[PDB]
Amino acid sequence: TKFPKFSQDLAQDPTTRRIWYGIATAHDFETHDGMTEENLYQKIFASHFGHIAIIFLWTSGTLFHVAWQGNFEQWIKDPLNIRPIAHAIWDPHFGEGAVNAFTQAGASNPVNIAYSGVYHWFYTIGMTTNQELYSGAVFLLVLASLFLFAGWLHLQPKFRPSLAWFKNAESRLNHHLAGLFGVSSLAWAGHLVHVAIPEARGQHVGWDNFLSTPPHPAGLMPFFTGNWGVYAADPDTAGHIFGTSEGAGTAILTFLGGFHPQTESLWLTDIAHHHLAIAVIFIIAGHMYRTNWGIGHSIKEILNAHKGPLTGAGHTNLYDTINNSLHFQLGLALASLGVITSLVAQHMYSLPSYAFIAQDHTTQAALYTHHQYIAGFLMVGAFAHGAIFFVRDYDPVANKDNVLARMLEHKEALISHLSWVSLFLGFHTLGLYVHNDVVVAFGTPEKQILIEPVFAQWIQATSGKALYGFDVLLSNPDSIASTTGAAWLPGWLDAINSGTNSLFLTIGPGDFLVHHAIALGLHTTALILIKGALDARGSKLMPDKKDFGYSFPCDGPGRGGTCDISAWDAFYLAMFWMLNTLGWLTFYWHWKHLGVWSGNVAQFNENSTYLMGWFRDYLWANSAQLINGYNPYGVNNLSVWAWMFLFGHLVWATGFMFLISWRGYWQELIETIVWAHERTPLANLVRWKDKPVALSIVQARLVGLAHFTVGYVLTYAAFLIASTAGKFG
Amino acid sequence: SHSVKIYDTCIGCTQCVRACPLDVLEMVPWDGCKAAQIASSPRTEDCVGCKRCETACPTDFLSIRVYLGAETTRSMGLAY
Amino acid sequence: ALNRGDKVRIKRTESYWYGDVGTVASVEKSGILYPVIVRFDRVNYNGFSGSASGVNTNNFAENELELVQ
Amino acid sequence: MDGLKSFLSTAPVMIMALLTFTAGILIEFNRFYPDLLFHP
Amino acid sequence: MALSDTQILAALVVALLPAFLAFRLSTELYK
Amino acid sequence: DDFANLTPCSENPAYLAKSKNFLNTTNDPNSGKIRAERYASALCGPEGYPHLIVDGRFTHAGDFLIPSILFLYIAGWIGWVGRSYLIEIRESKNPEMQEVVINVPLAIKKMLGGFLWPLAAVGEYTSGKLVMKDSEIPTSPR
Amino acid sequence: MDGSYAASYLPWILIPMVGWLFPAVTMGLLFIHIESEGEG
Amino acid sequence: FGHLAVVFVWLSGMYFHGAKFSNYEGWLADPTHIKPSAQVVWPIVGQGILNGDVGGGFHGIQITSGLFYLWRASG
Amino acid sequence: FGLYIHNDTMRALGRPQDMFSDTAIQLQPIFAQWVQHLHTLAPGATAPNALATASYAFGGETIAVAGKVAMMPIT
Ligand code: CLA
Ligand code: CLA
Ligand code: CLA
Ligand code: CLA
Ligand SMILES: CCCCCCCCCCCCCCCC(=O)OC[C@H](COP(=O)(O)OC[C@@H](O)CO)OC(=O)CCCCCCCCCCCCCCC
Ligand SMILES: CC1=C(/C=C/C(C)=C/C=C/C(C)=C\C=C\C=C(C)\C=C\C=C(C)\C=C\C2=C[C@H](C)[C@H](O)CC2(C)C)C(C)(C)C[C@@H](O)C1
Ligand SMILES: CC1=C(/C=C/C(C)=C/C=C/C(C)=C/C=C/C=C(C)/C=C/C=C(C)/C=C/C2=C(C)CCCC2(C)C)C(C)(C)CCC1
Repeated sequence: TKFPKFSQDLAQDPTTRRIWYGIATAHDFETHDGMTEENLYQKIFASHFGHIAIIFLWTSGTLFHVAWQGNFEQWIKDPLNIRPIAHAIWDPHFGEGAVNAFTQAGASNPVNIAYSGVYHWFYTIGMTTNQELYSGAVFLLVLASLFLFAGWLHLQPKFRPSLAWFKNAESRLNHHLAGLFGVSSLAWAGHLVHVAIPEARGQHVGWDNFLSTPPHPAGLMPFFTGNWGVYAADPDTAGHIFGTSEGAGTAILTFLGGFHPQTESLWLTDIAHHHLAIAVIFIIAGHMYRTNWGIGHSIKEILNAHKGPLTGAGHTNLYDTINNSLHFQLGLALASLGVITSLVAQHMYSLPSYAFIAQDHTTQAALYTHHQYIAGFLMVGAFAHGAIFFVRDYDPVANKDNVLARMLEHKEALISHLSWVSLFLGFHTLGLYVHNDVVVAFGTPEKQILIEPVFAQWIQATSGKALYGFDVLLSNPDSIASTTGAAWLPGWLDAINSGTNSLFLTIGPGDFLVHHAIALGLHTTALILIKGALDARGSKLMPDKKDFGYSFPCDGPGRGGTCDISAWDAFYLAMFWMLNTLGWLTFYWHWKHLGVWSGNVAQFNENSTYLMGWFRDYLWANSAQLINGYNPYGVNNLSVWAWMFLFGHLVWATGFMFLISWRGYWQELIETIVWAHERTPLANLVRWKDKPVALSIVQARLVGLAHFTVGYVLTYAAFLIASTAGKFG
Repeated sequence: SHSVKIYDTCIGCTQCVRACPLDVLEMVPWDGCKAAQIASSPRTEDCVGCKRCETACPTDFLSIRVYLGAETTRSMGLAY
Repeated sequence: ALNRGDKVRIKRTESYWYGDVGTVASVEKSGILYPVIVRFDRVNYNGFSGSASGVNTNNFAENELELVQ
Repeated sequence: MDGLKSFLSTAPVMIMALLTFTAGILIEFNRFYPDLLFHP
Repeated sequence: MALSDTQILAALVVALLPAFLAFRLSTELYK
Repeated sequence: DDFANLTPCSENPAYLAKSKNFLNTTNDPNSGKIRAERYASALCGPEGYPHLIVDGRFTHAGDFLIPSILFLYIAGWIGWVGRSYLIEIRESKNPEMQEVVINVPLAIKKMLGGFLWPLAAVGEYTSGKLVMKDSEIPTSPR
Repeated sequence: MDGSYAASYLPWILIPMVGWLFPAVTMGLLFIHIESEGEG
Repeated sequence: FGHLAVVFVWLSGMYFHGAKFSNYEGWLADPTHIKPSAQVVWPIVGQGILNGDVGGGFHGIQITSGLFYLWRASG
Repeated sequence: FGLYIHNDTMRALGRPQDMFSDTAIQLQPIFAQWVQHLHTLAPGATAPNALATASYAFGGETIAVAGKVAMMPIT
């Protein structure tokens, strides 16, 4: 059999495992038959080109469908009432009830409602007509074409890069820091100054007349003379109406701080000075590493110099380890991307940038949940690929005595202390929750154990929150830090000291309990991942686990039984804990923000201290509108969300077949089915080509986890969207 | 097919040979142990990787190891 | 160099008793790769799933042990 | 009896005895002094 | 004002090009 | 002036309204009144329920610090007597057998000699018997 | 089904191709490829 | 024989707890107005709320095993 | 179970006339209905010396004690 050409062991398999494992190991280039380092790197480079092209095509499609079947040019005229439209609906299986229900947003056909918040983003960056959206879509199509051709070309034999070109860390860091980060952010600041701000002040600027009109009445003279303060003079007033000239300033780079009075978002001039300053900082940073002119630092010398007297070898030889290993780099990148994705969610739900996006609550909830789930996935992937590195790329003789090889020296202490902290969190957190539940159940809720989150309230006070009366730092109007005349202080203190926004929401005892529960979840998921990564090389039960690879089923029932012993099994276990922690996080966020938006903060303040309140006031209470999407009496626009809710509740359960039942039973059943097919007249004419077999053990775990995760995501997505849209949208 | 390897820690206890259900192992003369015999795996093309041989081995960790590889009709134990 | 009645520490690095202490049961004439026999109080993992015990003895070479006594 | 004393000293009997002793301590202290949220 | 059908057809014609380039890139990566 | 959003339950209208109906946990008919008079001295939220302060201040020491030491003494007692019994039973030619069949005389002897556990632990740490060297402990392959 | 967007006839043909024609064709070609013997 | 002894102990327990800690005589007068009840909870930590009102001035856990109807059917 | 899934989808799409319901495509358990009809007629002739049906679940009058229904026909 030809498929799979990249592996001969799988190509000679007569069963159906050949197809499954060919699909599974397709994009794992490091273990293909006869794979060289150079070819591996070049294939990776081309594939990365492909993913970039796919991303650009996806963005172009979003833009195109919004421009074609949306209501952008009517949404701009009333962002506070009109619902954004994602794409039209063409379902031949629809009935008349669904057609009448989904003809929403003042359309003339069945249509969806966008909850990705792209309308706010497009409005904020100055796109006011759908022709501009169409032009952007076509330009993105062209960009994707260019990137696909670039991948094809740099795959050609004479344009094929060398191995040393792929291992030039200094030049790559310099170019990507100064150019990819600094220059791109500088160009973005230029876009905001030259186009976005004038469009916010009711001036139409496009390609046809941007080269003529200067962004400021004094163009480029103060910048070179040194009179920069001119650009910050006469900012937009608090009576500014977005998109018009009513009460608008002429300043382009300001440090106004706080939020726009109307849009409840950050000032665009603040965005401009922010991205410009960031661009300057990145351009300075990009000139750090020497490439070929003598000037600059070399990473190897830096790492070998920073040796420690307590760590034996310090960061010795880490340059070679990181440069030779691709899994190390992928783990570092995934960890960083996950951390900054969680940061993006946290700092965007509280500091909205796009106009009128705070009012649209469903989109805010969706964005927070989406980017937080993505951050969790990336964080799991970082540890998974780090464990893969330990299995494959780690050298115990090149890294002798450095910090990396010293983790394995005190790995037992790491795992033991981490397990202790997880147990300590879990025991007492569950104890407090159950204590509150029982106490409230007996009709005496005044005996609840309610701890005030003192430290976080103190942090809020330090940032300038005067509600709690700590009067420390920015809350103290006499401290040095609050008397520096910083330009952002008045507006920032005005924004933080109003409960109308999510900026530093008021906290209470239930917030304390749920933050400590989230800490439990984080420490436990980290425990699973770290134990799997550190035990990847081997353990007492399997001292030679490295010789078995990364993903193997077990070692049989011998030595007491060794089910789920590979590091892949540690990843498979930690995925569940990631999902559970994300569930706790998003439930907390959603309930608190539902209370905030409705104004009934008292509900969360009271009933979040015991689990029955979570079960009743959040799960039972908010589900009423969702499950009534379709009724024996009729159907409304939430019908699709109810169907998807049940769809998730079904796929989640379906995953339990693979998670609970194991292989031998299904293999025996398949043997009986094979016998039945072979003995059936008129059915022996048709015979299989690959002998049917049951799914392998690792494949079974993966498939069950996939069904589980898809159901888990879909159920909560449907519930969140339906509840928030019915209640508010 | 799976690969069965016997390391130099075998004590010639013959447990692995008897535990093997598909007749892959064998006892051959040797000198490194008191029993003056060691285990060999001449018929690894018939091994299904059931790990009974390893379960029978009494030495510390395992003197006999089984690594699972390419799956054929024999090594998958198919009757159809 | 050892004999019966010696407490030794293991250095096999793959054994179950790496870092443990065991008693020297017996040794014999040369020609054998691992002559020394060491018996341990804590049994290892050996046995089928759900078994009630393991194995308390093993064979080690001379240079895999350190003498304590 | 020797066997009777040995059986009484086995792990489950002893842990049950200690658990019931501690449960009695807590039950009595909570009957006589209920609703102790803290030491004032 | 809304888009014109000629714009949609032109968009499809333009999108034809990245399809061909993607097919070429995939065939090159198959080798 | 900490906790400007918190007021004592004695001056909280919500607590004053809701404390007249406190239930009786035991058969004692005054336990509701005792609960009310004891909880009047705490800091209450807008919901009229007491809140605890654990920032370390001694004015609210009864909230966490006193029960903290109360728990710590008992937990140390239990751990120390368990460890001492295990250590003394190890060299009995059947420590595994005596782990399922408890040696009641020795168990009680260790139970009694366990109130001085902090001093004993401090002395043992200075004597080096509390911890073992990393070269004397079984370790798994790296 | 019909809509008021420009070129309303495009879904009428595009959706069936991406729903029936394209999946049928790609699964047929994939089944043919994954079963071609030899040239492993 | 042992399991028979255990079952007999359980049955005697049910009969005793219906004899002493139940309102069977009370329920027997107005069975359409008194809920069956044969479990009474000590008030210790507020579980005395479980001794709910089953009618006729008796406070205890309402039972659903149908023992009262069986006993009345037995005379 | 695909009957249930099909009904769910038909209701979701605003197609109640395509469902498997009593006001739609019907799946009448006519065999159990027939056996109920037979068991209701048993006191008449098939068991002449019986006064009433073995149970009112099969059919007949509605037996109610106090204000609550004790047993009524189960269609
Ligand atoms: C019998 C049930 C049924 C069916 C067949 C459909 C069918 C459809 N609905 Mg639909 N719908 C249903 C019930 C159903 N609906 C119900 C009960 C509701 C609730 C009222 C809705 C609500 C609804 C809405 C709100 C919308 C639709 C839309 C659509 C269309 C989307 C086209 C599409 O997805 O193509 C693309 C196909 C896919 C994305 C399927 C991919 C799935 C797999 C898992 C991914 C591929 C994995 C793997 C890599 C594949 C390998 C390659 C492969 C080729 C072999 C399609 C015609 C949409 C529409 O009109 O489109 C414009 C739309 O907006 N439906
Ligand atoms: C100035 C010159 C320059 C530039 C612009 C680039 C640019 C790039 N190189 Mg690169 N490279 C260079 C010189 C340069 N290189 C040199 C000299 C070498 C040899 C030493 C290399 C060797 C090299 C390799 C080996 C690879 C690249 C790759 C890449 C691409 C990474 C893909 C990506 O995520 O980008 C997009 C990234 C950004 C736009 C910025 C990251 C975003 C951060 C996290 C901040 C987030 C922004 C903001 C907060 C969010 C915006 C929100 C908004 C959407 C609303 C990128 C296009 C990779 C590739 O495959 O590309 C084809 C790759 O594998 N480069
Ligand atoms: C930048 C991203 C990135 C990159 C480039 C890689 C690269 C790689 N990973 Mg890695 N990984 C990542 C992120 C990444 N990973 C993350 C975030 C995680 C955490 C989940 C992992 C977890 C992980 C594991 C656990 C393993 C790898 C492995 C690998 C290697 C290739 C084998 C493979 O996964 O292909 C094959 C991939 C698949 C078969 C995935 C198919 C599953 C699909 C996408 C799910 C679709 C679900 C369903 C259809 C949705 C339909 C919805 C509809 C019904 C509504 C390769 C080095 C493997 C390895 O060890 O290589 C040596 C391996 O075992 N990775
Ligand atoms: C609600 C379900 C649930 C619960 C309570 C736990 C609890 C625990 N898991 Mg866990 N787990 C679960 C589901 C659950 N898991 C699932 C579905 C998976 C996916 C396979 C995992 C995968 C998993 C892994 C991979 C790991 C854990 C670990 C842990 C422990 C970490 C300590 C902790 O978080 O709290 C502290 C513990 C608790 C709150 C549980 C104790 C609860 C009782 C009430 C305490 C009192 C005992 C009780 C009185 C006994 C009465 C018995 C008698 C009536 C017969 C803990 C024992 C980690 C571990 O071992 O940590 C060291 C670990 O490595 N779990
Ligand atoms: C709502 C009902 C909830 C119960 C659902 C039933 C779950 C199915 C039952 C399990 C299979 C039954 C036979 C077990 C299967 C079997 O026999 O053993 C299987 C398993 C050991 O199996 P291995 O194959 O490892 O054993 C081989 C060894 O036996 C070598 O001889 O033993 C146990 O599961 C240990 C459980 C002991 C339990 C320890 C706690 C004792 C508590 C006793 C209190 C009991 C309740 C008291 C009365 C209330
Ligand atoms: C002695 C003993 C043992 C052994 C014990 C050992 C070996 C212990 C070893 C401990 C080590 C190695 C390290 C310990 C570190 C402890 C730290 C870091 C304590 C930190 C304390 C803090 C941060 C206090 C914080 C605040 C303090 C204050 C009360 C505030 O209001 C509240 C709050 C929470 C803010 C056992 C386990 C064997 C048996 C036991 O019974 C006894
Ligand atoms: C095993 C392994 C691995 C994995 C692991 C991981 C992935 C990890 C992660 C980790 C993580 C992920 C971490 C994180 C961290 C973080 C941090 C460390 C932070 C810090 C911060 C800070 C410090 C801050 C500060 C501040 C504040 C607070 C305020 C003000 C401002 C400032 C900034 C000052 C790797 C692959 C690597 C390699 C190989 C091996």
